[PDB]
Amino acid sequence: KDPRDVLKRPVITERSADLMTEKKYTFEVDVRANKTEVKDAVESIFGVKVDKVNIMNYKGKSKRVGRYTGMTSRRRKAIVKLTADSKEIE
Amino acid sequence: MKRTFQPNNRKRSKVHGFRSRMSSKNGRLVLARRRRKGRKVLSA
Amino acid sequence: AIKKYKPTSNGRRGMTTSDFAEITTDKPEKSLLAPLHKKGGRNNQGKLTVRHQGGGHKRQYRVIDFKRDKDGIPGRVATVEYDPNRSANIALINYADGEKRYILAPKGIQVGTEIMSGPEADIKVGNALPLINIPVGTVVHNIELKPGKGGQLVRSAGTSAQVLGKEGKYVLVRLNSGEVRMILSACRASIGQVGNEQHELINIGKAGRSRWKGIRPTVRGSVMNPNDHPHGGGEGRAPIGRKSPMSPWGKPTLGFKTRKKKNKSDKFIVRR
RNA sequence: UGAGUAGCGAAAGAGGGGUGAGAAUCCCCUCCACCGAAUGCCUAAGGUUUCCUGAGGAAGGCUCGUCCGCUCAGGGUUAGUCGGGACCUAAGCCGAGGCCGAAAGGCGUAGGCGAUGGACAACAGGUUGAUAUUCCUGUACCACCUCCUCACCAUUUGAGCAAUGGGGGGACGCAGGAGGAUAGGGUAAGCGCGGUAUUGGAUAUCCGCGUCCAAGCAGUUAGGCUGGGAAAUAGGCAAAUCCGUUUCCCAAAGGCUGAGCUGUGAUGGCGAGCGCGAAGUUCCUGAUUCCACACUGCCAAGAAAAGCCUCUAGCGAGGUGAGAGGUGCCCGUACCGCAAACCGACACAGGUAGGCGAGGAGAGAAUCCUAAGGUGAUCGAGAGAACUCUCGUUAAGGAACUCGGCAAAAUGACCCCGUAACUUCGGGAGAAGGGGUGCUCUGUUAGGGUGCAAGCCCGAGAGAGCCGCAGUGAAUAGGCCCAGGCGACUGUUUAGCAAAAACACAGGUCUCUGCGAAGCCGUAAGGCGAAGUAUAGGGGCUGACGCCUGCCCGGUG
RNA sequence: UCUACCCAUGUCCAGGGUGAAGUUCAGGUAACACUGAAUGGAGGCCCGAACCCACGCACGUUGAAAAGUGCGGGGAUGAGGU
Repeated sequence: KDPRDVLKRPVITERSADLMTEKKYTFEVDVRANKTEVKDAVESIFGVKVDKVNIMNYKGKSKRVGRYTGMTSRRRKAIVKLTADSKEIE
Repeated sequence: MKRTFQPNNRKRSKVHGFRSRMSSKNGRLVLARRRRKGRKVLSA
Repeated sequence: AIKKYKPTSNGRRGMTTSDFAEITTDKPEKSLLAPLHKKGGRNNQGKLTVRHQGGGHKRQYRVIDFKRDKDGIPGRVATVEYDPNRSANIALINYADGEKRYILAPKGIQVGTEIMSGPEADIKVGNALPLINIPVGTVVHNIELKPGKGGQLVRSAGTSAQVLGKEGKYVLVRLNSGEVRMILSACRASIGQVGNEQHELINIGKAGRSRWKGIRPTVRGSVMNPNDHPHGGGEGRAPIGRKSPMSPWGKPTLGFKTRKKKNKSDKFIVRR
């Protein structure tokens, strides 16, 4: 399990932009990953000390276009609080 | 009017579940003929 | 030890109970309890095979020593206890070595007396001997058939049997109901009379009390329907027009013997 | 077609502004009205995005709709401590070997699964539109780990560790009544802030509002439960210092538990009120909650296992204690949850397990009006005919209608007084049926509780007087009596026509069964009967209690 | 998953009456019976909310509802409801 595949994408929202100021970041991570290797991955790949990680996952929202009634993909969101005096991220 | 149906996911799965069907002999035929018919929702 | 409730409500109109002076304690010894969940007349596959049963007050089993195997160790008895499994009452007797045991409390037993169980024990109330040592014409209880199996034959409240004589490998003993039997001479019985002699005279007043004891209602065959009992049916209250009265499953049920006539034990029963 | 007819699904809105093409229906404001042991506040099963923001109004909405539980685009659920997992077991299920069976398979030992139970460490303030014991703030606690620190023991006459093995515990029922304490309430006194009015009067014992704070840490306690020591050891599969059983000696100490109360936790927060922020005490009342199944009584005699303590068997050269520094995973977490999101085909007068559930009068969670809080209920307005339905009064008579007092009317609360025939002596009995009930003074009545007092609260009585036709001035809480069949009684039944004289019943009787009981399910293994033993189980019949239960065995069994 | 029965384990029942059995006191007796108070708190006990049931009437009967609503009723510490 390479760390680079654990973190899929970030999320850009009003609340994400909020948490950026107080040094809490948001990441879409692998569904199977747990609270530990996400921490280890962010540490390894950004070289930044981290304080705490909180994980929460959404169900797949149902949607309808035209005549078809599929289901959106499931999501597992991650919140990472970085320690004080640490480097930021792009 | 406590009507004839009362939903309970635990019991629904425990009786009509795929495990419960696969366990017994007759459930295997039930799944077999459902698959033969080609039903989408194979088991409860 | 039988008292009457003065009729205050209508339920207690006819009522008797047994005050528990014969009992000496209320809390049992934790060690000898065992779990017991009431089956309620249901077989292993779940079907019902015993009518008129189920739904009593929950009870905990106390393992009784029916074998009396431990021989020669002087036993002291200090309790008489209530036990809701069988009519009789039991006694927790503690031995010299230091392990305790339960025993059917016999009539005339009191806290503090001694107990012996060897094949040379003195003959008093509470002692147990192999029948060969027992002398003729002495009341006895808690008899068994196969030696070492433990007493089976006289165990309910106030029940007793009398030894009518020894004649060889077996012995002649008069069980309750008087049907004298031939029994092996190497079996161990308990001398005396079972000590709850007044249990018969109870007058259960309420239906609810029988239900507490765990006896379901019994419906007559007559008021059934034709398909569900050989008596059911008929307009009005009908007499049973089926020659012999019959059981729910077809057999007659008045005055005819039922024990498979070829069985081996019969040759010992027939002493009579 | 019926036909622009029935229906538009219990209910109070009124008005002024706003938006808008269009407004009874959407938004804001002011009154008014409804629930308030709920129509309130949390939380299950369950629903699965319906939750929030911004847009739209074809369809859904029994009307309209600019509106939303509809459509479209975005957004939203953060846990070492909450619930469930890596902890335990009940019923039941599965089941290696096996037992049985034409085949499939049935049964079941070892063993495992299985909460609705047991054990188990975080709480009170803040915060946005959606989350919050999860995010932030201050204080904590739990399990484990050591690059580290100090205090100590011995590195075999071994320090330390402790078992998937014993033993103790966990460990249990129902009802009743004391006591102790606390939620909670009263605003009684005091305190702080604001106000003194225009309708006749009120700087006055005048009006409105508020009047507190954990978990943890250290003490203390109402209390409850406990006797303690010494020697021995036919037992607890092996051990024994543990447990148990004996014998000798002292008799209150010591021990375990303990709601709560004290300080700190609080130099902080919250706090009426215009980002700041006053006072923040005492008194009175007081539990459906806790001490606590603690005590008493009763019989119907009231789970298991692991967590935990302890005993050795055993391991043992490095460990113990405390600091300091760290680690702590998975799933749930949005929203409705007495409702328009659940179950009833519906935005349906139905049903939906738990916790909290205030004030005035009161015994009360009843009754009526109200608090926090929520709601005005999805078709309207205007005529005020019949007829139908739900209600309110009716002169005189009063059950004359009627199959039948069906329905309706009448009594109803509390305190005094008297209560019959019969009776199984309990009952019958709230029998019947009479009297009083308001308000003021004598009174901060005797007297009682509370407290050192001050004060607060409870209030038997009488004696004077004052009112109205009417004093439990409303809401709501027995109609009664005499006889008789049937059934002793409480209870149960034809969900969805029939709740009864039918069923059951305790009691009685007959009969079967000597225990691999009989009887019953199954073919059989297996069971129930029963870890029960003729004072017990099965079956037939009758049905409290009192007096009794006659003759016939020719026939059928 | 409705319903009948049963097993395991939890949970609910505002408030007020009656007053059993025993027990203490006093008398009573040689002693025992017994008599009167006090205490006591039992009942498939009584009245009555939640809860459950469904006896009467009316309405409804192409209903709000494929069995209900409104006003009265029965049980309400038990064979209880859930």
